[PDB]
Amino acid sequence: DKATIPSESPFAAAEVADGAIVVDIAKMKYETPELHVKVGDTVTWINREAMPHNVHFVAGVLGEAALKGPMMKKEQAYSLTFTEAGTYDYHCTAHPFMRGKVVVE
Ligand SMILES: [Cu+2]
Repeated sequence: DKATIPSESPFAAAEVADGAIVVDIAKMKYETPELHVKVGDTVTWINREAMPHNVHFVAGVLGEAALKGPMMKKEQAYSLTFTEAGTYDYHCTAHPFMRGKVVVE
């Protein structure tokens, strides 16, 4: 794949790793909608709202399969470790008007 998943389900905001690149989800938006990282970086999304949110990459973007991330409740987090350069678009499954991208370079 182009990313590995440290944890298939969400974990507490306080448990975010040292060195992770954090994207907040607040005000019904990915607060960094275009994030630039390097190969081997871990990106961690943190849901700051009552409404659940995820990140969803369609098939062919992070790998053969779609990556439909788990729904994060308020103050939960979810990480992806990017292992290959590219441009990776995502949305929220529940709220597809929420769009973001990670650029790995
Ligand atoms: Cu959402």
